[PDB]
Amino acid sequence: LWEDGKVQGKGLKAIPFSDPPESLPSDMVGYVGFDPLGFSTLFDIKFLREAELKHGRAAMLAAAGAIAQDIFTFPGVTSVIGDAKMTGAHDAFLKAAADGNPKANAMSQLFVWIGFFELVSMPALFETLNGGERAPGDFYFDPLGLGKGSGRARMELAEIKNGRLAMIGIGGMVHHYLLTGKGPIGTI
Amino acid sequence: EMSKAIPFAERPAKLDGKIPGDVGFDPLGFSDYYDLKYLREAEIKHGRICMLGALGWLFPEFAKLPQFASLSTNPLKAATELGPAGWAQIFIFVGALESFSYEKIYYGDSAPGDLGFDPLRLGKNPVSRAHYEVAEIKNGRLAMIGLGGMIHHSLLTKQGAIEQIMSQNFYPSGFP
Amino acid sequence: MSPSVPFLKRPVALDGSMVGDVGFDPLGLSSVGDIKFLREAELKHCRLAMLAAAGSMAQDLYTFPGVDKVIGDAKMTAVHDKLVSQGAMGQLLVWIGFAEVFATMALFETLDGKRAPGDFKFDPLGFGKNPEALKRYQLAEIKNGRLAMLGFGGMVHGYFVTGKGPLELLTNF
Amino acid sequence: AGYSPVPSPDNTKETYWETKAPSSQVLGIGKDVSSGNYIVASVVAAVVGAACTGQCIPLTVSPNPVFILGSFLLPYSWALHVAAWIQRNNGK
Ligand code: CLA
Ligand code: KC2
Ligand SMILES: CC1=C(C#C/C(C)=C/C=C/C(C)=C/C=C/C=C(C)/C=C/C=C(\C)C#CC2=C(C)C[C@@H](O)CC2(C)C)C(C)(C)C[C@H](O)C1
Ligand SMILES: CC1=C(C#C/C(C)=C/C=C/C(C)=C/C=C/C=C(C)/C=C/C=C(\C)C#CC2=C(C)C[C@@H](O)CC2(C)C)C(C)(C)C[C@H](O)C1
Ligand SMILES: CC1=C(C#C/C(C)=C/C=C/C(C)=C/C=C/C=C(C)/C=C/C=C(C)/C=C/C2=C(C)CCCC2(C)C)C(C)(C)C[C@H](O)C1
Ligand SMILES: CC1=CCCC(C)(C)[C@H]1/C=C/C(C)=C/C=C/C(C)=C/C=C/C=C(C)/C=C/C=C(C)/C=C/C1=C(C)CCCC1(C)C
Ligand SMILES: CC1=CCCC(C)(C)[C@H]1/C=C/C(C)=C/C=C/C(C)=C/C=C/C=C(C)/C=C/C=C(C)/C=C/C1=C(C)CCCC1(C)C
Repeated sequence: LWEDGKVQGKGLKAIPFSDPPESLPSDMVGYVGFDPLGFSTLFDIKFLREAELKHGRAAMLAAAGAIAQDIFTFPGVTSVIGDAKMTGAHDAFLKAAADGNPKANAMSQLFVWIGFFELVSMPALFETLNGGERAPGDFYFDPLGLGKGSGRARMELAEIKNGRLAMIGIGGMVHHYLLTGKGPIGTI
Repeated sequence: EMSKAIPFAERPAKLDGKIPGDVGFDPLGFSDYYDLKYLREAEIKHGRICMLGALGWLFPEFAKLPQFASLSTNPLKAATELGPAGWAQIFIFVGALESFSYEKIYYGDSAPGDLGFDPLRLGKNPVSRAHYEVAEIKNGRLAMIGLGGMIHHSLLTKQGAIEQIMSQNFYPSGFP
Repeated sequence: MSPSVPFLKRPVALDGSMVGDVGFDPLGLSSVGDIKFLREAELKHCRLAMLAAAGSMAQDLYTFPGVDKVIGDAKMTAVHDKLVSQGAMGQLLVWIGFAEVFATMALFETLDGKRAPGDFKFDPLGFGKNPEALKRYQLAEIKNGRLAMLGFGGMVHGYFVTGKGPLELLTNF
Repeated sequence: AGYSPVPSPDNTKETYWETKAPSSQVLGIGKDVSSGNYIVASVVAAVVGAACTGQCIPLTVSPNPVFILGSFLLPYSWALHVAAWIQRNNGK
């Protein structure tokens, strides 16, 4: 899409009666003119976009993983964490780690590796904030060559929109679990 | 020539009435000696601190965060109860905020009290901006006075402001 | 830039001149200190760790006559602890310390620019007389030494987890 | 005026500064480190040092050497954050 005048950018205004802040860029992908509380004025839009993309990717992964964990579990994980769903699985793995069971260090391994990636990527954020070549979210990770050329603009807008949707959806899932104790599929 | 606040006394030389919140009140002449921009910034910062302090002296008496439900409705007792870790986190947050003030005071020039914080864009209209500047100054002054009174009332009665008002122990029994 | 990490700028210190330089320094540890010192350290670690990995395999496979009596069933760090009391590790330490005093002289020369990092002029068999062969060998040495650092880390930590040497572990798992 | 010249160590530079920040030669081996690198180092050092200090505040008769070593990162973080400032105001 990248419909500069249709789905994002330029006169696009989420709130007709109130104009967007001056700091918010209309060239950024996903710009609907939405920033009523003026967070862009307080904080660098590069930092905010980095945060938005990181959050959207993490939430998309979390929602897909919630659905996948509800529909299927890997061979053997039931032995180690009984029957646990969503954050219950996280707590179960940590409790087994404390109990001393090996095969129960999945969360520790996840933290180690994700933190390694974040620590080695932390410099990228600093370079972006220092006026570097890198765009806020671009990690240059396109091995399959899926998003290149024309697609790029549809791919970035789809990424941002699906990321926001997943941000909402994972919160919904987690709170539904906290209340009902069920999973994504269980609830519906 | 004559001060507005004190009609029988000559207007202070530095206070000509143009700056916000100026009524020519300086009986002891602080403005003659100390830098007027620094004084204005200090006044604004004190007013903001005390506005928040006056609000927070009474808010816990109406509602408390679930984590701090046990803490006393007396703000001083709650301060004693909070504990080193929470106070350290508050101190770090305040120091991070004050780093911007440090930069604006020692390595920058700007309107006194202007740290760029206007997320809701309420200060764009010049007339509303002038009213808001004077209102901020005056509410800060009132909050300074009120919060000093509140701290001393809590020292005396060992209770919150609303609790003191309701129990009507308005009068002291001596030094604590 | 930074061919290795495509989303980071090329490290300032690393210009690609040195063998095995793929512009890999995400944390910017080459900015602090002298790159010659870090290359000397890297080659020391490479050679030591690949000797260590080959030694772990060879100890798992074969053991010299009469060492079984001294070390019992010990493997890896257990062997280290067992033979510190015996005195083998002490003799190794003495001789390696001699070699390392002379390597200290070598490092001081390197920092002055007289010596190329990691070059001790040790080429008895004469491999690497041809410059292209020497360059290939240098790249192979760096790559194998890095792989060996990782391999020895894996072996030691697998022993920690299971108590089994590398190949004995690989046999059964 | 007849005093002998004062010997100083090799590679002794002029570090006197009346600017907003020192010249980044004050940071020695870390003169080329980035301001972002110093910021991340300071934050990580502060967190790790605080954690390792808390793991040792009720000191026992057998404290952990790694925790003792890491507790020294809290003082280290101060220097690092000061350097971050210096390197931010020196252009990097
Ligand atoms: C918003 C301001 C404010 C308010 C509403 C209150 C309210 C209260 N204070 Mg006060 N107080 C304040 C500020 C305030 N204070 C300040 C800034 C301080 C100094 C830090 C104090 C210090 C203080 C103490 C030490 C005590 C109180 C106490 C009290 C309570 C009893 C008051 C009383 O007995 O009055 C009686 C009023 C008087 C005696 C009037 C003063 C006498 C002179 C002669 C009046 C002159 C009038 C003159 C025309 C003024 C203008 C002149 C000028 C223009 C030239 C009451 C809840 C008491 C309390 O809570 O005890 C448990 C108490 O002991 N307050
Ligand atoms: C080829 C070279 C060679 C090497 C590199 C080497 C290294 C080490 C190390 C490493 C640091 C230790 C610690 C060690 C220890 C013992 N060696 Mg040994 N050894 C070698 C050769 C032989 C031979 C020919 C014999 C022998 C022996 C013993 C005994 C005797 C125990 C006992 O009799 O109670 C003990 C304790 C004799 C033996 O008993 O052999 C059956 C014997 O004849 N070794 N040996
Ligand atoms: C900057 C900005 C923003 C903002 C903002 C915010 C959050 C502004 C907040 C302002 C606040 C909280 C002001 C509070 C003032 C309190 C006063 C004057 C209290 C006086 C008490 C007195 C006189 C008393 C007393 C008493 C005493 C002593 C004794 C008692 O016995 C009796 C009594 C109780 C009467 C936002 C975030 C919207 C963004 C926007 O872009 C612009
Ligand atoms: C230079 C020179 C010379 C020389 C020389 C010499 C003596 C050169 C010696 C070179 C050596 C000994 C090189 C060894 C490399 C070892 C590697 C890369 C190991 C990798 C292990 C891995 C990846 C692993 C692993 C594993 C892990 C982690 C898990 C484990 O459960 C098992 C498993 C195996 C799976 C000569 C003598 C020719 C003379 C010349 O004039 C000058
Ligand atoms: C793993 C773990 C845990 C966990 C956890 C997790 C993963 C918790 C995740 C929580 C999340 C993701 C919460 C999201 C809340 C979103 C909200 C309220 C959105 C509101 C949007 C609105 C109002 C939009 C309004 C409007 C706007 C702005 C714009 C347009 C219109 C509209 C959209 C209607 C725990 C906590 C259980 C603990 C456990 O030991 C470990
Ligand atoms: C650090 C510490 C130690 C022990 C106590 C505690 C635990 C609370 C803790 C903290 C203490 C703190 C924060 C204390 C702060 C004290 C404060 C804010 C005191 C405030 C005093 C204010 C006073 C007089 C104001 C007097 C005002 C007067 C005449 C006004 C008169 C006027 C009138 C009536 C007409 C117009 C002219 C003019 C002059 C304006
Ligand atoms: C090996 C050898 C042989 C012959 C001669 C030769 C000189 C070469 C000699 C070499 C010896 C060498 C290199 C020795 C080195 C030893 C060293 C550096 C020892 C250091 C010991 C330091 C220790 C415990 C420090 C412990 C600190 C503690 C609890 C601190 C406590 C605390 C912490 C950590 C946090 C909370 C506050 C509190 C409770 C105060």
